Amino acid sequence: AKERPIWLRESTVQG
Amino acid sequence: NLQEFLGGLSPGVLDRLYGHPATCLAVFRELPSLAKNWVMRMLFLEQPLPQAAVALWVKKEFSKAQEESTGLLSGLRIWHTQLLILNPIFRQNLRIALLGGVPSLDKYAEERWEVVLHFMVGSPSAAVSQDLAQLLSQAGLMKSTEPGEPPCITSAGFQFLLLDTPAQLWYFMLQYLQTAQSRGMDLVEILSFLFQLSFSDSLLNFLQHLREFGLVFQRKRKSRRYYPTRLAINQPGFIVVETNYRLYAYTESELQIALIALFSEMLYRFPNMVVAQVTRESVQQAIASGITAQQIIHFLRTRAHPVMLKQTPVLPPTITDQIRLWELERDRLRFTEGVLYNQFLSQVDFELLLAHARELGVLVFENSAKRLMVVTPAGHSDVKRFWKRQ
Amino acid sequence: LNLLVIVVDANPIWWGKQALKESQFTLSKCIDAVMVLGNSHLFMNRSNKLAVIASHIQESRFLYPGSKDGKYELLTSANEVIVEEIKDLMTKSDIKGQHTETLLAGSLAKALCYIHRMNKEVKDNQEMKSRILVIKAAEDSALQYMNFMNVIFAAQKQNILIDACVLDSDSGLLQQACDITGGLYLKVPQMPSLLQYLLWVFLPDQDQRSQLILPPPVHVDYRAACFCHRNLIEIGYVCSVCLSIFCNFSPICTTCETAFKIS
Amino acid sequence: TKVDEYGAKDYRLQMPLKDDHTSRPLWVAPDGHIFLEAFSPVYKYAQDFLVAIAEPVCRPTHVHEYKLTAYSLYAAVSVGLQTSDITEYLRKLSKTGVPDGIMQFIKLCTVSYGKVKLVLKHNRYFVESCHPDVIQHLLQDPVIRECRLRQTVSFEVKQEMIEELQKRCIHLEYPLLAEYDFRNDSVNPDINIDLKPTAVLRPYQEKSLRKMFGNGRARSGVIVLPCGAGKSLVGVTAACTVRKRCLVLGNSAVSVEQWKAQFKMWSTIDDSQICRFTSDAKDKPIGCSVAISTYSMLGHTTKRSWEAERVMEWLKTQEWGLMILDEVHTIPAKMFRRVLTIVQAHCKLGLTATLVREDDKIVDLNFLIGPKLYEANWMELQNNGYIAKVQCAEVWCPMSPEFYREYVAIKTKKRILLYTMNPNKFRACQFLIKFHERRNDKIIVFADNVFALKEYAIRLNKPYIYGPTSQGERMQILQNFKHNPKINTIFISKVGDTSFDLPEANVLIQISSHGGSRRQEAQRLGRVLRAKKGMVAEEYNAFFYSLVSQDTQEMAYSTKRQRFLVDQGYSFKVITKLAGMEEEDLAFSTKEEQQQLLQKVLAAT
DNA sequence: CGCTGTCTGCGAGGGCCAGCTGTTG
DNA sequence: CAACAGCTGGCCCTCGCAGACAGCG
Ligand SMILES: Nc1ncnc2c1ncn2[C@@H]1O[C@H](COP(=O)(O)OP(=O)(O)O)[C@@H](O)[C@H]1O
Ligand code: BEF
Ligand SMILES: [Mg+2]
Ligand SMILES: [Zn+2]
Ligand SMILES: [Zn+2]
Repeated sequence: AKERPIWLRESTVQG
Repeated sequence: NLQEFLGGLSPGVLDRLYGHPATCLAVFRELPSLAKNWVMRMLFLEQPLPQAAVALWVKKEFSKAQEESTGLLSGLRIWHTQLLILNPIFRQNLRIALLGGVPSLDKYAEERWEVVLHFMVGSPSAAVSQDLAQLLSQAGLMKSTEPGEPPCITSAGFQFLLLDTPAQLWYFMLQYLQTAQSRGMDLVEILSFLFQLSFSDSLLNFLQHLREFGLVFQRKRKSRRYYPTRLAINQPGFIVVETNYRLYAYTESELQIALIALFSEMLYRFPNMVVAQVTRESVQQAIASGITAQQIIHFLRTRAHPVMLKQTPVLPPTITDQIRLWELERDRLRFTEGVLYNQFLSQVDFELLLAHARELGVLVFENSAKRLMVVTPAGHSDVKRFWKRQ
Repeated sequence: LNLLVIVVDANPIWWGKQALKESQFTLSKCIDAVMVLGNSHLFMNRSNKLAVIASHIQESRFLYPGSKDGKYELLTSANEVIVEEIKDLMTKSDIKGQHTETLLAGSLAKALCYIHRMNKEVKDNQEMKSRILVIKAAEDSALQYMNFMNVIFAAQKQNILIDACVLDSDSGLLQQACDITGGLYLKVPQMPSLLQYLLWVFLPDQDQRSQLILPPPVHVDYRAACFCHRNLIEIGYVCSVCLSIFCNFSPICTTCETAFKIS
Repeated sequence: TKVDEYGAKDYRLQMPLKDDHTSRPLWVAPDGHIFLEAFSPVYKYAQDFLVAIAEPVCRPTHVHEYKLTAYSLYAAVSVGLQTSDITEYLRKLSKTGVPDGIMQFIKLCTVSYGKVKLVLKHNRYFVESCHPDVIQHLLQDPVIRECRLRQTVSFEVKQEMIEELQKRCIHLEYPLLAEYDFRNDSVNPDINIDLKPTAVLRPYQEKSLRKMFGNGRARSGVIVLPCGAGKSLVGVTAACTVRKRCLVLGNSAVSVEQWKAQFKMWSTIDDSQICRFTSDAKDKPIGCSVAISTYSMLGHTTKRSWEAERVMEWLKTQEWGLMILDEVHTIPAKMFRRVLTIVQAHCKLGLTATLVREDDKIVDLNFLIGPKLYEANWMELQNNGYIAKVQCAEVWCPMSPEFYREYVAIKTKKRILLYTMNPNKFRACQFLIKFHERRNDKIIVFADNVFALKEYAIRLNKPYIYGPTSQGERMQILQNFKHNPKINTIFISKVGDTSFDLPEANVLIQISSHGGSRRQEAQRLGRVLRAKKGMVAEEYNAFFYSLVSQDTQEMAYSTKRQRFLVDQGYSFKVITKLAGMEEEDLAFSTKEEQQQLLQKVLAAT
């Protein structure tokens, strides 16, 4: 149902 | 870990350690789930058994557990193939164990341990003891360089501060045990006591050191009887972390404020609250001092106020993310010493030298397009000798 | 953690017959095997608790709720209470010729409720996996089938295992119990070597029993017999009131007194 | 003032600890800073009292902070509080107690209200007070006597020097109570403005007006509410209560039209009464009960055209009972502040959302309009569903090596174009628009640099709005964007950062900005902050993205301009990289394209 | 030949950043 | 001598106004 994109949903930091 | 420590020991010391029954029980307890059964099986048996039989007593499912436990016990040298009977001393000694042959304390342990931490940081009000000072300095987490002047904290000393009290204490004992042999103290005597505690001159000195850390307490002018504390056998949070890089530390202790002040700027001080801001200048200083970002997030994570616990993640992601970026920002340039080779006229031989460098494990980076590579100076002579040989 | 429970069948008539027979196997050794078996369990981990229960033709009594010998101090207390308690029970007892068969369902009933009493006490943080290591040593009693059958279902509902370790006689009813509740069964023929069976087959807990090879289950003959004869019957007739297996067609079943109507 | 070893203001020798501190959620340092806890059971009561006396400094979701300033206190007495009431409740709330310095400070700034009053009547401004002594003290002051026109005692003062009089009155600790008694003012005819029953004001809207109309008289001040909270309705409701001729000062031609529509939607006033005074046209401002205009039109300093001059003559020679000043924070500008004196108004109501400025002139609103009557909490409204939930983000776009080579060397103010026109930044904007359009989201893109706005607009073939675009043309784009499904993304410039009502604009993107303008950032995020139809409180209905160039000066401005939003609890998640970009056919995928772009940027100079 | 709409310069202003003096320890 | 205010210049953009030019009658 129009879920948020991956970058907004979960951290994109390598650490 | 404790089992880790026993594995890194010689067979001679291990058999000596397997003395009074309490030790065998203590080493037995850490057998994960499987080997405990195996120990009971071949306990009344005086005749060695084939290694194949042990392998086939565990179903194909969860087979990896069969091997890992076996490797652990082989490391502990509990049994020997004898071609798998247990150690005659362990079997006998264990059989002795197996039917053969308070509120004040915790406060004392917390306070006495705290004063050691107070001394760790530049706290003027901390317990002073020449033996303790050299112990920490020789423990690899502090350095003086001038006996007259108080010692400072090393790079590893700051990290040790942030570690949780259980791991903070255990690491200290682990370092203490290793240095006990160097200073001339028998490792078996102290190590055996720790196990017996979980339930001579060397011990008297060792017991005094344990009393200093607050793990044990005689309470009777150093009588023969001692009363171990909770920490000797082996808490709600107070920090509120905001999305705007603000820490409100509900602390009365000067130590915790000293800890939080390591990686944040203290703004205001209140009896049950201290306002700290995690400025990049502070965190970069904390990272420069030696701290690792994961510790900072972990240190704030563990001492998290109950109100933040319901939220998930308890630490707002931007704060955790931002701290990491502050850490990663410093190390943008990865300096790496090496020796560069250029003017590779022999293009065909360049690959051969590339293969030779790879085989030796000296090559760090290479560029086939530009026909160049970098090798650490340690292996520079080896490649230089290879080139000279032709 | 695990709450082991050793329901030893300390039947004086049977164990006494062994003394008269002067056989190598004796009750004192059996209690020692139970004792050593009990010590090893607690010895596995601190959190573990156990209990021991005896059986007699009269009544069954719990055998269980410095280091002079050098063993662990806690195990020292357990040995003292069990050693003294069993001797009192065996030495002191009345005589009743009418009742001579060992009782086991009653002893188990004291065991099943003990876990529930102990299950309430244990804190919510720690989940408990209790077990009953029934060690039968005598033939079953005919009149105790219904009573024994209720306890077994109570165990299954509460998920307590019954690892029967019967010896000297294969109890047809007991071997039925261990199957229903998932418990193990074992008919040890080398009574002097009884303990080594325990440390191997029964000692490992349920969470670890699966990841281990153990003797395969024995065939269980779920025999049904008529109430006229007590002979095995494959096709049984029952009524919706008595729920009673009956031999053949009757106008009315006696146990019911119902005005059954033909059709 | 004692400082700890860790540069911390030690306040342990200053105040004690209350025994029942667990229930009490308030701290009060001698510096005045007040740290309230948002998780305490009594938060709701404390916040309303605290926000009135102290303007919030930061309000994260857990622990809020406020600061006590003379202006902050002066608002407390105006609404109805008193020194005894404030200090007693403050002591009751304080879990550590009020230091003697703050206790006397609160008292000092409460014996100044009511001493002097300013009354406008018959096109004449008078300094009214019931105490002759305070008036005499003012007369002793030189500038106060200088601006004088050349029991209760009143002396007339010339209109042109009202500002200087008001500024000195505060400096003399005698604030002028510019309070309008509309209900007892029959001289000005009552207008037929009435609130239609279909219009119901939300609790914060009504609460704000309650402070404005605490007594029978109407109070003049600045009312602050988050962007999209509905300040138009509150402004309209204020006119309905006054029932007098109302002047509304928007920010641009777009502002007045939305003001006009809101009046019609939220009031029964007929279309004939509503009028506009803008360069585009005028709906007969000479005859109108409600006038809508812009600061630029009224504040214009050069000689006015004949069409505008005639209206201006009428405006000056009029008496207004309520002068609504939209986008108040622009008032303290050098010339826009003159519009207050040019027009004669009894009660000046100020509506805004970002009461912040990069200069120190924001405090001038205290006397130019009045005390900050109200300030709603953004998070409180966000959770209530009155404003859409926004997942702010900062997309870190690495700088192109060819560009950075020039950026590091170049320092003659040409950097802004260089890192505004970052090909890496462009691709992120290009990808984001494509992905979000596929999700049926109404995208808005902002860019301070028109050059960047034009470069991106044609390249993506999307409508763009900025200065030169005619009022009708820009109005057309909004209507298309509001309703036309085909127009899913629009490009806007500094013109449309404020007063643009786009309720369905779920997504926002920003590729450029004017320095560290917290006002610009919070205003820009406002466009998409409007409540959505199918909005859900905790579903992150809207989103905000502030594309930035890594290792660039834009990083410093990006942090600077996020200060206001974070103070209100908004967390700006950092996006180092965007997934799915590689598998997308985005522009500037070749060095030749990037090489061509760099040369053009350099050419622009 | 007149009138109205479009487009393009003049002049001014808002908002913010950066700078060479003025001032203070 | 070293260090910090401090109002204005500059730049970007924006706005209102006036003038000329093109479409329409
Ligand atoms: N009480 C209300 N009921 C319904 N819609 C409302 C209400 N208040 C505001 N709105 C809507 O919210 C938006 C407010 O826009 P606007 O008045 O320009 O906000 P602001 O001035 O706060 O930026 C419009 O879509 C308006 O119709
Ligand atoms: F705060 Be709004 F956008 F007028
Ligand atoms: Mg508005
Ligand atoms: Zn029959
Ligand atoms: Zn019947």
